[PDB]
Amino acid sequence: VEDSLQNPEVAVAACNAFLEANYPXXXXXXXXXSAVPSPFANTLANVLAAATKRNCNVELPTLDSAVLNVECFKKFACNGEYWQEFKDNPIRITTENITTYVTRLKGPKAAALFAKTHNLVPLQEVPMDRFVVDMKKVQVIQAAEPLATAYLCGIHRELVRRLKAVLAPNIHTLFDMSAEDFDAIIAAHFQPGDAVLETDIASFDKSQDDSLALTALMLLEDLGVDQELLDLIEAAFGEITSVHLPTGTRFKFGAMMKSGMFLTLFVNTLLNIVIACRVLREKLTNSVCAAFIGDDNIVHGVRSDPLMAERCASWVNMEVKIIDATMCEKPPYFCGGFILYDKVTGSACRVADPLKRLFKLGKPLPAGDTQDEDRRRALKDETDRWARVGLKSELEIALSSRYTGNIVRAMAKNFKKLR
Repeated sequence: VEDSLQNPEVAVAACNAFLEANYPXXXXXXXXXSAVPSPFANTLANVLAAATKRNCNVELPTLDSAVLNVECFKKFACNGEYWQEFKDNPIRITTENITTYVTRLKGPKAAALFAKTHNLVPLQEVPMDRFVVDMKKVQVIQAAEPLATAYLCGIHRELVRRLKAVLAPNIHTLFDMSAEDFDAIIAAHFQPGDAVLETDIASFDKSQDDSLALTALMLLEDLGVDQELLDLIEAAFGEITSVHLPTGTRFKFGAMMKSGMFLTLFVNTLLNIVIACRVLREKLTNSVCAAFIGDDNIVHGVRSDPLMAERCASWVNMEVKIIDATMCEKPPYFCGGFILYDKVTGSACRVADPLKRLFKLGKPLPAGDTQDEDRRRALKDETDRWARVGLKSELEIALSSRYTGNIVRAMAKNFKKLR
Protein backbone atom coordinates (compact mmCIF):
# COMPACT_ATOMS: atom_id res chain seq x y z
CA VAL A 1 0.00 0.00 0.00
CA GLU A 2 3.09 2.19 0.47
CA ASP A 3 4.57 1.21 -2.88
CA SER A 4 3.43 4.18 -4.95
CA LEU A 5 5.34 6.47 -2.58
CA GLN A 6 8.71 5.07 -3.63
CA ASN A 7 8.05 6.76 -6.92
CA PRO A 8 9.44 10.27 -6.32
CA GLU A 9 6.43 12.02 -7.85
CA VAL A 10 3.77 10.17 -5.86
CA ALA A 11 5.97 11.04 -2.87
CA VAL A 12 6.02 14.73 -3.79
CA ALA A 13 2.26 14.67 -4.43
CA ALA A 14 1.52 13.03 -1.07
CA CYS A 15 3.81 15.62 0.53
CA ASN A 16 1.98 18.49 -1.18
CA ALA A 17 -1.38 17.05 -0.09
CA PHE A 18 -0.18 16.54 3.50
CA LEU A 19 1.41 20.00 3.74
CA GLU A 20 -1.84 21.46 2.41
CA ALA A 21 -3.87 19.43 4.92
CA ASN A 22 -1.81 20.90 7.79
CA TYR A 23 -0.74 24.23 6.30
CA PRO A 24 -0.40 26.55 9.35
CA UNK A 25 21.45 20.94 15.54
CA UNK A 26 18.47 22.84 16.98
CA UNK A 27 16.84 25.11 14.40
CA UNK A 28 14.75 27.51 16.48
CA UNK A 29 12.33 28.53 13.69
CA UNK A 30 29.16 33.76 18.60
CA UNK A 31 25.69 32.16 18.57
CA UNK A 32 26.07 30.58 22.01
CA UNK A 33 23.60 28.24 20.29
CA SER A 34 4.43 35.28 0.88
CA ALA A 35 4.39 36.06 4.61
CA VAL A 36 3.43 38.86 7.01
CA PRO A 37 5.97 41.64 7.68
CA SER A 38 7.33 42.54 11.11
CA PRO A 39 10.14 44.90 12.22
CA PHE A 40 13.82 43.96 12.29
CA ALA A 41 13.70 43.04 15.98
CA ASN A 42 10.50 44.30 17.57
CA THR A 43 11.16 43.37 21.20
CA LEU A 44 14.57 45.08 21.30
CA ALA A 45 12.99 48.28 19.95
CA ASN A 46 10.28 47.98 22.61
CA VAL A 47 12.93 47.56 25.32
CA LEU A 48 14.82 50.64 24.19
CA ALA A 49 11.63 52.71 23.93
CA ALA A 50 10.84 51.66 27.51
CA ALA A 51 14.37 52.68 28.49
CA THR A 52 13.69 56.11 26.97
CA LYS A 53 10.39 56.51 28.83
CA ARG A 54 12.22 55.54 32.06
CA ASN A 55 13.13 59.24 32.34
CA CYS A 56 11.91 61.16 29.27
CA ASN A 57 8.25 60.62 30.25
CA VAL A 58 8.42 59.84 33.98
CA GLU A 59 2.41 54.49 34.29
CA LEU A 60 1.65 52.61 37.48
CA PRO A 61 -0.66 49.72 36.33
CA THR A 62 2.10 48.64 33.92
CA LEU A 63 5.18 49.25 36.09
CA ASP A 64 3.54 47.49 39.05
CA SER A 65 2.79 44.54 36.77
CA ALA A 66 6.43 44.60 35.64
CA VAL A 67 7.53 44.47 39.29
CA LEU A 68 5.21 41.53 39.97
CA ASN A 69 6.69 39.87 36.87
CA VAL A 70 10.28 40.35 38.01
CA GLU A 71 9.49 39.00 41.44
CA CYS A 72 7.68 35.94 40.09
CA PHE A 73 10.67 35.35 37.79
CA LYS A 74 13.11 35.59 40.70
CA LYS A 75 11.02 33.38 43.00
CA PHE A 76 9.85 30.59 40.68
CA ALA A 77 12.83 30.14 38.32
CA CYS A 78 15.86 31.42 40.26
CA ASN A 79 18.03 30.02 43.05
CA GLY A 80 18.15 33.44 44.73
CA GLU A 81 21.86 34.25 44.44
CA TYR A 82 24.14 36.72 42.62
CA TRP A 83 21.53 39.47 42.17
CA GLN A 84 23.28 42.11 44.27
CA GLU A 85 26.66 40.81 43.09
CA PHE A 86 25.53 41.24 39.47
CA LYS A 87 24.04 44.69 40.12
CA ASP A 88 27.10 45.95 42.01
CA ASN A 89 29.29 44.65 39.15
CA PRO A 90 27.85 45.70 35.77
CA ILE A 91 28.96 43.74 32.73
CA ARG A 92 32.31 44.98 31.39
CA ILE A 93 34.02 43.09 28.58
CA THR A 94 37.79 42.68 28.73
CA THR A 95 40.44 42.40 26.05
CA GLU A 96 40.48 38.68 26.92
CA ASN A 97 36.77 38.49 26.13
CA ILE A 98 37.67 39.83 22.68
CA THR A 99 40.61 37.43 22.25
CA THR A 100 38.36 34.44 22.99
CA TYR A 101 36.09 35.90 20.28
CA VAL A 102 38.71 36.49 17.58
CA THR A 103 40.56 33.22 18.24
CA ARG A 104 37.37 31.13 18.27
CA LEU A 105 36.29 32.92 15.07
CA LYS A 106 39.54 33.43 13.12
CA GLY A 107 42.59 32.27 15.12
CA PRO A 108 45.15 33.17 17.79
CA LYS A 109 47.47 35.36 15.71
CA ALA A 110 44.36 37.14 14.44
CA ALA A 111 43.45 38.12 18.00
CA ALA A 112 47.07 39.01 18.75
CA LEU A 113 47.21 41.38 15.77
CA PHE A 114 43.71 42.72 16.54
CA ALA A 115 44.43 43.60 20.17
CA LYS A 116 47.84 44.66 18.83
CA THR A 117 46.06 46.99 16.40
CA HIS A 118 43.69 48.68 18.88
CA ASN A 119 46.06 48.90 21.90
CA LEU A 120 44.06 46.27 23.77
CA VAL A 121 45.73 46.53 27.18
CA PRO A 122 45.34 43.05 28.72
CA LEU A 123 43.28 42.12 31.82
CA GLN A 124 41.76 45.59 31.37
CA GLU A 125 38.15 46.42 30.57
CA VAL A 126 37.83 47.59 26.98
CA PRO A 127 37.43 51.39 27.25
CA MET A 128 34.21 52.25 25.44
CA ASP A 129 35.69 55.47 24.03
CA ARG A 130 37.80 53.37 21.63
CA PHE A 131 34.71 52.44 19.58
CA VAL A 132 31.83 54.76 20.65
CA VAL A 133 31.77 58.58 20.63
CA ASP A 134 29.43 61.13 22.18
CA MET A 135 27.85 63.68 19.83
CA LYS A 136 26.90 66.73 21.92
CA LYS A 137 23.44 60.25 22.45
CA VAL A 138 26.35 57.92 21.74
CA GLN A 139 27.31 56.73 18.26
CA VAL A 140 29.47 53.93 16.86
CA ILE A 141 32.71 55.26 15.42
CA GLN A 142 32.35 54.12 11.81
CA ALA A 143 36.10 53.43 11.59
CA ALA A 144 36.28 50.50 14.04
CA GLU A 145 33.08 48.48 13.62
CA PRO A 146 34.51 44.98 14.34
CA LEU A 147 35.42 46.13 17.87
CA ALA A 148 31.84 47.22 18.59
CA THR A 149 30.57 43.95 17.12
CA ALA A 150 32.95 41.84 19.22
CA TYR A 151 32.03 43.66 22.42
CA LEU A 152 28.30 43.37 21.68
CA CYS A 153 28.91 39.62 21.29
CA GLY A 154 30.77 39.68 24.60
CA ILE A 155 27.75 41.34 26.20
CA HIS A 156 25.64 38.56 24.68
CA ARG A 157 27.82 35.75 26.06
CA GLU A 158 28.03 37.33 29.51
CA LEU A 159 24.25 37.88 29.58
CA VAL A 160 23.67 34.25 28.57
CA ARG A 161 25.87 32.66 31.18
CA ARG A 162 24.85 35.14 33.92
CA LEU A 163 21.26 34.08 33.28
CA LYS A 164 22.55 30.52 33.58
CA ALA A 165 24.05 31.55 36.92
CA VAL A 166 20.84 33.05 38.31
CA LEU A 167 18.43 30.30 37.23
CA ALA A 168 17.50 27.22 39.24
CA PRO A 169 19.10 23.86 38.32
CA ASN A 170 15.80 22.55 36.89
CA ILE A 171 15.33 25.51 34.50
CA HIS A 172 17.26 25.00 31.25
CA THR A 173 17.94 27.22 28.26
CA LEU A 174 19.28 26.10 24.88
CA PHE A 175 22.15 28.60 24.94
CA ASP A 176 25.76 27.36 25.17
CA MET A 177 24.30 23.84 25.31
CA SER A 178 25.83 21.08 23.22
CA ALA A 179 23.48 18.58 21.62
CA GLU A 180 24.74 15.80 23.90
CA ASP A 181 24.10 17.82 27.07
CA PHE A 182 20.50 18.25 25.93
CA ASP A 183 20.37 14.54 25.09
CA ALA A 184 21.43 13.64 28.64
CA ILE A 185 18.96 16.08 30.21
CA ILE A 186 16.11 14.68 28.10
CA ALA A 187 17.03 11.03 28.66
CA ALA A 188 17.33 11.38 32.44
CA HIS A 189 13.80 12.67 33.04
CA PHE A 190 11.38 11.66 30.25
CA GLN A 191 9.84 8.17 30.58
CA PRO A 192 6.78 6.79 28.74
CA GLY A 193 3.60 8.21 30.24
CA ASP A 194 5.10 11.38 31.71
CA ALA A 195 3.10 14.59 31.59
CA VAL A 196 4.67 17.41 29.57
CA LEU A 197 3.23 20.93 29.39
CA GLU A 198 4.25 22.39 26.02
CA THR A 199 3.85 26.11 25.38
CA ASP A 200 4.07 28.37 22.34
CA ILE A 201 4.16 32.17 22.13
CA ALA A 202 3.31 33.38 18.63
CA SER A 203 3.46 37.17 19.04
CA PHE A 204 7.02 38.29 19.72
CA ASP A 205 6.87 40.00 16.30
CA LYS A 206 4.18 42.46 17.48
CA SER A 207 3.85 45.15 20.14
CA GLN A 208 4.49 43.93 23.67
CA ASP A 209 2.23 44.43 26.66
CA ASP A 210 4.65 47.34 27.32
CA SER A 211 4.79 45.90 30.83
CA LEU A 212 6.68 42.98 29.26
CA ALA A 213 9.17 45.36 27.63
CA LEU A 214 9.61 47.18 30.94
CA THR A 215 10.00 43.79 32.67
CA ALA A 216 12.72 42.75 30.22
CA LEU A 217 14.46 46.08 30.84
CA MET A 218 14.34 45.60 34.62
CA LEU A 219 15.60 42.02 34.31
CA LEU A 220 18.48 43.12 32.08
CA GLU A 221 19.32 45.80 34.65
CA ASP A 222 19.30 43.19 37.42
CA LEU A 223 21.61 41.02 35.28
CA GLY A 224 24.21 43.80 35.13
CA VAL A 225 23.14 45.89 32.14
CA ASP A 226 23.66 49.48 33.29
CA GLN A 227 22.94 52.77 31.52
CA GLU A 228 26.17 52.87 29.49
CA LEU A 229 25.63 49.42 27.97
CA LEU A 230 22.06 50.53 27.25
CA ASP A 231 23.44 53.59 25.44
CA LEU A 232 25.75 51.30 23.44
CA ILE A 233 22.86 49.06 22.38
CA GLU A 234 20.84 52.18 21.53
CA ALA A 235 23.56 53.51 19.23
CA ALA A 236 23.89 50.04 17.68
CA PHE A 237 20.20 49.30 17.05
CA GLY A 238 18.06 52.22 18.28
CA GLU A 239 17.46 53.30 14.66
CA ILE A 240 17.44 49.87 12.97
CA THR A 241 14.84 47.66 14.71
CA SER A 242 12.02 50.16 14.06
CA VAL A 243 11.90 49.20 10.36
CA HIS A 244 10.17 46.21 8.77
CA LEU A 245 12.01 43.94 6.40
CA PRO A 246 10.59 43.19 2.94
CA THR A 247 8.99 39.75 3.06
CA GLY A 248 10.44 37.68 0.25
CA THR A 249 13.86 39.37 0.19
CA ARG A 250 17.26 37.91 1.08
CA PHE A 251 19.53 40.00 3.32
CA LYS A 252 23.19 39.34 4.15
CA PHE A 253 23.61 41.34 7.36
CA GLY A 254 26.83 42.14 9.18
CA ALA A 255 27.87 40.70 12.52
CA MET A 256 26.60 43.61 14.64
CA MET A 257 23.07 42.73 13.56
CA LYS A 258 23.46 39.01 14.01
CA SER A 259 24.33 40.07 17.57
CA GLY A 260 21.26 42.31 17.66
CA MET A 261 19.19 39.33 16.51
CA PHE A 262 20.90 37.31 19.25
CA LEU A 263 19.95 39.52 22.17
CA THR A 264 16.49 39.81 20.61
CA LEU A 265 16.20 36.02 20.89
CA PHE A 266 17.65 36.33 24.40
CA VAL A 267 15.05 38.86 25.54
CA ASN A 268 12.36 36.68 23.96
CA THR A 269 13.55 33.65 25.94
CA LEU A 270 13.66 35.73 29.13
CA LEU A 271 10.08 36.84 28.51
CA ASN A 272 9.13 33.21 27.90
CA ILE A 273 10.57 32.26 31.29
CA VAL A 274 8.77 35.09 33.07
CA ILE A 275 5.47 34.22 31.37
CA ALA A 276 5.86 30.58 32.44
CA CYS A 277 6.67 31.66 36.00
CA ARG A 278 3.52 33.76 35.63
CA VAL A 279 1.26 30.87 34.60
CA LEU A 280 2.73 27.76 36.23
CA ARG A 281 4.08 29.29 39.48
CA GLU A 282 4.99 26.50 41.95
CA LYS A 283 4.40 23.77 39.37
CA LEU A 284 7.35 25.25 37.47
CA THR A 285 9.68 25.31 40.48
CA ASN A 286 9.00 21.67 41.41
CA SER A 287 9.34 20.33 37.86
CA VAL A 288 12.41 18.13 37.47
CA CYS A 289 13.10 19.67 34.04
CA ALA A 290 11.89 22.80 32.24
CA ALA A 291 13.35 23.89 28.90
CA PHE A 292 12.96 27.30 27.23
CA ILE A 293 14.13 28.74 23.93
CA GLY A 294 12.66 31.81 22.28
CA ASP A 295 8.92 31.21 22.34
CA ASP A 296 9.12 27.45 22.81
CA ASN A 297 9.03 25.81 26.21
CA ILE A 298 8.32 22.43 27.79
CA VAL A 299 7.80 21.66 31.49
CA HIS A 300 8.00 18.10 32.80
CA GLY A 301 5.55 16.48 35.18
CA VAL A 302 2.99 19.28 34.84
CA ARG A 303 -0.54 18.98 33.43
CA SER A 304 -2.95 21.81 32.68
CA ASP A 305 -6.03 22.90 34.61
CA PRO A 306 -9.07 24.89 33.41
CA LEU A 307 -7.45 27.93 35.00
CA MET A 308 -4.07 28.20 33.32
CA ALA A 309 -5.94 29.65 30.34
CA GLU A 310 -7.55 32.57 32.19
CA ARG A 311 -3.93 33.61 32.81
CA CYS A 312 -2.69 32.65 29.34
CA ALA A 313 -5.14 35.22 27.96
CA SER A 314 -4.11 37.79 30.60
CA TRP A 315 -1.73 39.41 28.06
CA VAL A 316 -2.93 41.72 25.31
CA ASN A 317 -1.51 41.21 21.76
CA MET A 318 0.08 37.98 22.92
CA GLU A 319 -1.21 34.49 22.00
CA VAL A 320 0.26 32.26 24.69
CA LYS A 321 -0.93 28.78 23.84
CA ILE A 322 -0.66 25.73 26.08
CA ILE A 323 -0.55 22.12 24.88
CA ASP A 324 -0.93 19.08 27.10
CA ALA A 325 1.38 16.25 26.08
CA THR A 326 2.21 12.75 27.27
CA MET A 327 5.37 10.78 26.53
CA CYS A 328 4.55 8.06 23.96
CA GLU A 329 0.90 9.24 23.95
CA LYS A 330 0.95 12.97 23.10
CA PRO A 331 4.60 13.25 21.98
CA PRO A 332 5.50 16.88 22.71
CA TYR A 333 7.00 19.36 20.27
CA PHE A 334 9.96 21.61 21.09
CA CYS A 335 12.27 23.75 18.93
CA GLY A 336 11.80 22.20 15.52
CA GLY A 337 11.19 18.62 16.57
CA PHE A 338 9.58 16.08 18.87
CA ILE A 339 10.62 14.50 22.16
CA LEU A 340 10.24 10.80 21.39
CA TYR A 341 11.31 7.73 23.36
CA ASP A 342 13.78 5.47 21.58
CA LYS A 343 12.88 2.17 23.11
CA VAL A 344 15.40 -0.29 21.83
CA THR A 345 17.86 1.83 23.83
CA GLY A 346 15.20 2.68 26.42
CA SER A 347 15.81 6.43 26.63
CA ALA A 348 14.05 9.58 25.51
CA CYS A 349 15.65 11.55 22.69
CA ARG A 350 14.84 14.67 20.69
CA VAL A 351 14.54 14.35 16.92
CA ALA A 352 13.76 16.81 14.17
CA ASP A 353 10.43 17.46 12.53
CA PRO A 354 9.15 16.34 9.10
CA LEU A 355 6.48 19.04 8.68
CA LYS A 356 9.08 21.74 9.28
CA ARG A 357 11.89 20.04 7.36
CA LEU A 358 9.64 19.57 4.32
CA PHE A 359 8.16 23.09 4.52
CA LYS A 360 11.82 24.11 4.75
CA LEU A 361 12.81 22.24 1.58
CA GLY A 362 9.84 24.00 -0.04
CA LYS A 363 12.20 26.91 -0.75
CA PRO A 364 14.86 26.93 -3.48
CA LEU A 365 18.56 26.53 -2.70
CA PRO A 366 21.26 28.05 -4.96
CA ALA A 367 24.88 26.99 -5.46
CA GLY A 368 26.53 30.00 -3.82
CA ASP A 369 24.90 28.87 -0.59
CA THR A 370 27.15 26.35 1.14
CA GLN A 371 25.70 22.82 1.23
CA ASP A 372 27.01 20.76 4.14
CA GLU A 373 24.53 18.02 3.09
CA ASP A 374 23.44 18.68 -0.48
CA ARG A 375 21.11 16.45 -2.52
CA ARG A 376 19.05 15.55 0.57
CA ARG A 377 21.45 13.57 2.71
CA ALA A 378 20.61 15.66 5.76
CA LEU A 379 17.13 14.34 4.99
CA LYS A 380 18.34 10.80 4.28
CA ASP A 381 19.99 10.36 7.68
CA GLU A 382 17.08 11.59 9.78
CA THR A 383 14.71 9.59 7.61
CA ASP A 384 16.95 6.74 8.76
CA ARG A 385 16.56 7.96 12.35
CA TRP A 386 12.76 8.11 12.18
CA ALA A 387 12.33 5.05 9.93
CA ARG A 388 13.94 2.66 12.41
CA VAL A 389 11.73 0.55 14.59
CA GLY A 390 12.72 2.02 17.96
CA LEU A 391 11.05 5.31 16.95
CA LYS A 392 8.65 4.92 14.07
CA SER A 393 5.42 4.12 15.94
CA GLU A 394 6.00 6.84 18.54
CA LEU A 395 6.58 9.21 15.63
CA GLU A 396 3.46 8.16 13.73
CA ILE A 397 1.38 8.91 16.83
CA ALA A 398 3.30 12.18 17.26
CA LEU A 399 2.23 13.16 13.75
CA SER A 400 -1.30 11.90 14.40
CA SER A 401 -1.23 14.49 17.19
CA ARG A 402 0.28 17.19 14.95
CA TYR A 403 -1.39 16.73 11.54
CA THR A 404 -2.37 8.64 5.45
CA GLY A 405 0.39 9.54 7.90
CA ASN A 406 3.40 7.52 6.69
CA ILE A 407 5.16 10.35 4.82
CA VAL A 408 8.49 9.22 6.30
CA ARG A 409 8.57 6.51 3.62
CA ALA A 410 7.83 9.13 0.96
CA MET A 411 10.83 11.14 2.18
CA ALA A 412 13.36 8.39 1.27
CA LYS A 413 14.52 12.88 -6.60
CA ASN A 414 15.39 15.73 -4.24
CA PHE A 415 14.75 18.86 -6.32
CA LYS A 416 11.11 17.90 -7.05
CA LYS A 417 9.63 18.66 -3.61
CA LEU A 418 10.88 22.25 -3.94
CA ARG A 419 8.20 22.88 -6.60
